[PDB]
Amino acid sequence: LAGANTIIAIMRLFTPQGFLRTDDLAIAANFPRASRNPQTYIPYTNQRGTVTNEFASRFRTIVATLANVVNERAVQDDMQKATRSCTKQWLRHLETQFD
Amino acid sequence: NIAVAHTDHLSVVYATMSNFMLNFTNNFSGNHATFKPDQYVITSPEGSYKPIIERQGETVDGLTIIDTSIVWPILCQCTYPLVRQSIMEEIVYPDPSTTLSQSLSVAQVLSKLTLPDAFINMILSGGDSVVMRTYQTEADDDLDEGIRMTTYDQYLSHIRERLHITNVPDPIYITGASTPDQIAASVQATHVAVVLYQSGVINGPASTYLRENEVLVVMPDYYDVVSRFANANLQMNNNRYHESVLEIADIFDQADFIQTSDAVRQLRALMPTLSTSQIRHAIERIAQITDVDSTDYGKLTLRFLGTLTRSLKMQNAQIRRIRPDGTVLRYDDQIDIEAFRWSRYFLDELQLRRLSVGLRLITNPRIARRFNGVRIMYLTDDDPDPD
Amino acid sequence: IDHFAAKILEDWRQKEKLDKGALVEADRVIQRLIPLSSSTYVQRLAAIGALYPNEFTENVLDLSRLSTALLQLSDTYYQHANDQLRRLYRRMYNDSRTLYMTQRHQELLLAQITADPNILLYPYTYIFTTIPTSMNYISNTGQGRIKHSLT
Amino acid sequence: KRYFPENLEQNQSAARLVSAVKARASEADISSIHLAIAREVSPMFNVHE
Amino acid sequence: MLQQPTGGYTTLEQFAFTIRNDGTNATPTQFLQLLSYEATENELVKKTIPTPETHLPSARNVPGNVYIEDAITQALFGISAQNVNAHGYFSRLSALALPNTSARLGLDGVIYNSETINIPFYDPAAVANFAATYAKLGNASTPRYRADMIDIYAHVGLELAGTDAERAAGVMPVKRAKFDSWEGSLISLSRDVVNWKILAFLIDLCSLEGEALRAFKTRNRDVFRMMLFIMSTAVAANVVNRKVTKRVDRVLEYIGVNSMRTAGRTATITYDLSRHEFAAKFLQLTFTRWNA
Ligand SMILES: Nc1ncnc2c1ncn2[C@@H]1O[C@H](COP(=O)(O)OP(=O)(O)OP(=O)(O)O)[C@@H](O)[C@H]1O
Ligand SMILES: [Mg+2]
Repeated sequence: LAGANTIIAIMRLFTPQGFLRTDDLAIAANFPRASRNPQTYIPYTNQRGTVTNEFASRFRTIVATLANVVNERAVQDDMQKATRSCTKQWLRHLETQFD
Repeated sequence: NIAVAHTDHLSVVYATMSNFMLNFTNNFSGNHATFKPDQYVITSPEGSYKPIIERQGETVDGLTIIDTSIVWPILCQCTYPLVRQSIMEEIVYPDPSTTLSQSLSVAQVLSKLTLPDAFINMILSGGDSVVMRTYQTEADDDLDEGIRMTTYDQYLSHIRERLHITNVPDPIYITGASTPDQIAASVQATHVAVVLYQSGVINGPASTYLRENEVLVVMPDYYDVVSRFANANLQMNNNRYHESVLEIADIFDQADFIQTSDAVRQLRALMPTLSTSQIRHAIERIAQITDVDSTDYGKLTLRFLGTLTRSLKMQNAQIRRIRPDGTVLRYDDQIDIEAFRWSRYFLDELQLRRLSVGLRLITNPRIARRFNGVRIMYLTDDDPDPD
Repeated sequence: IDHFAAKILEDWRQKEKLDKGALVEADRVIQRLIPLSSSTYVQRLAAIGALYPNEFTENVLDLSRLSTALLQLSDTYYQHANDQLRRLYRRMYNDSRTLYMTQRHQELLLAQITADPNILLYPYTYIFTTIPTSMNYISNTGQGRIKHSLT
Repeated sequence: KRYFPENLEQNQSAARLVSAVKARASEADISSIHLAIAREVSPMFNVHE
Repeated sequence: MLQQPTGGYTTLEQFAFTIRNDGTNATPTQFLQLLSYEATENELVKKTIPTPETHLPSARNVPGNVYIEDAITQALFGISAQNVNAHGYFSRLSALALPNTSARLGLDGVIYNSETINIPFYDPAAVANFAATYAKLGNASTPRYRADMIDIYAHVGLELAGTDAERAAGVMPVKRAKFDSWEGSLISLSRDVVNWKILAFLIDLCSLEGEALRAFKTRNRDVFRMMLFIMSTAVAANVVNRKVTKRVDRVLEYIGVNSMRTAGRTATITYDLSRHEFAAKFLQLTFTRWNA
């Protein structure tokens, strides 16, 4: 949307990192399934590289985006100015938890 | 009455303390209007940076709260060796040895403190990777052959920050108006072979260049990618590609940035898939194997410091100034000190020197005595040669 | 930045007076500073500063906020439609420690050396040829609405 | 728990942050955690809120 | 004593200069063939080199036999050398500068105070020629006599990267040198040069005259360029490698531009400030001899 880019860009953090998967085994087993073509969306896939994790890197760009968000936040109270920078540190620590 | 002592005595103590080993930063410039401390961080491409200065708010046993009231005792209820002169106190000229021996102890500790972490992260530096699809431009191409592609998201998460660390011009967008020679100029400017796609169909000579030269095109998304190329050959097709990993070592090749020796390549190939916790476990075991020597003052600083180090990723950690606005500046030859241009995996020059010899040792055929594969077969054992 | 700005202004006024061919008491032939170590922005000032761009003679820049204007000018020169001026500016930006001067300056340096053989002047220098530009901008800072007569 | 870097929980400026996080952080309970996992694949016959 | 041939000492097979490459002992020239250049927007324009000072530093009373060759080669291409100006034994070369001195420059690269048995040495006249210039390496450090460490490198570029046309013109584009390369190539090259008996090249560059000298300059141009290459890698701002279809091309940027950088790096041998003044003085002298 032409004027509200930052909103959409924040909204893209919510897009899933998994994949859509046909229920192959349930089809072969002839298990009941109301959908004409059965499938479920697995939230995440297996790590494929020896070191990098696509999921954790995703979260890294998410917390980076959010850190930019908190950074761009105007504040007037001094305490709010403080919790801004602390929020930034706590994000940067969540990143490592997630990793 | 106090001014004579503050000017003629305290000043040489500030002057002498300015030369001490560990007082490693500029404190001021004299301009209140403009002095902002230089703000280095230990950034890594695969993690958040640690600012060296932060409002971490820990009082360090009350070190960081500043009572201005302290000027009152100074002006009024304190005496000085110079002011007293009507008794003449002799001035004290303290031995170097006490602070030097301390400063050295600290330097000795914190020098080696990072070593096991440094070694492992030095090995794994080439191991970071991006998923990439290789579409085939022509018939009878091996699946490894063809134009190589990666999502913009992968270029952002890995390749771009490393371009910042390597301090090179940003790779050109290719609009399909682009000549192969322009792509060449870009790859020459940024030594990693990469070009962001922008828009429009890409002409065929450029495609043969992107194929022959193994340039990794950075497509924004994989939506009908064959529409993006002038597939005059008509061999390229959306269902016809081969996905695979691409290690950072398979793209970058800077020397003190990213270990890329065929030896370490091989050693990495032998490795099991790794989580960050497995790596931390490696580091802790390497640390436990070699209990580093330290002088008693060093054990004292160690226990004062004095615990975890594990919060910080050091995958390709570097030291870089951040702008106060919060962006991480590229290394600047005229501002930042030269020693920061590459953390050399935080190893000493001599360790790097020996390390090359050791890579010659590890890669040696004579010690490659773990054997893979076997052959079950039912023969007589008549004349036993192990060979 | 503010020092480099004032010096660039001084050398441009001086070179402008020299190019008109008037005899002038230049206290030093190249009035502008030579960064030895500086941030990027200073190197941009040094670059467009050494270009002696037509825009100053045309008063296209606003001198009230000089360095800003200078930074702005540099950007256009950084991506100039003229290949010559763009390659020239780029070159000056990558060799900021070198002093750049037109030939007509250099002869004055040689005269200054022939007069006092042991005079010290900056060792690292390059003699670029000035690139002509045909765009004769009208301009006038200062009050007064323009009363156009359209053709 | 691992919610806060040391020693940000102790920093005075962080109070308004720390309390906020503590307002959100439920204590762990396997029945609830497993339930959150299972709900992802179990069919929904009454619109969740 | 070794008699000097009609050509230089370099004509002897004893003094062959050959960097290791592709499993064989390559002559420097056939390594220089591997080099290729990416021209950039900048121009190198060579200024006239200032005449080296008349003064020859005193060779202070040293009882022992100074190993001059090893010192010069390590100040020039050493992987670990530093504070090359601190000892200041380069001045010792001056002891050879006198007529009829009892000092001898041995093939070992030692300066004996006295002629001694079973140690072959260069003809004292030619060595007096070589010392008559290169003793001035002894004042590479003294404030009155330091070389420019910025301008001289443009000459290096021309003598290394330059085409015959750019060379005759005296002005070439700044170039980014590159070559298909093996692991640790610059360190291996530089160590293969530290082993060179460069005093042979220097003594012939100083002693030979007339047409016989000129044939030296062509025959040994590539050697000079190899030393120049190790120096230019020592001052290059960065030495990237490029992946290209399972072949790696080492690339140093840039030839002919001293970056003054002094921080170490795995890729190439590094100059302390002292080695910058040393190499710059060495270049002033060596080019001053080279062009005549
Ligand atoms: N006027 C200029 N002169 C020389 N180099 C420039 C100039 N403008 C940009 N560059 C180079 O190109 C890059 C462009 O950076 P970018 O334009 O995003 O922000 P910037 O450096 O503040 O420039 P600008 O002020 O034009 O935004 C910089 O890293 C700089 O090295
Ligand atoms: Mg003045």
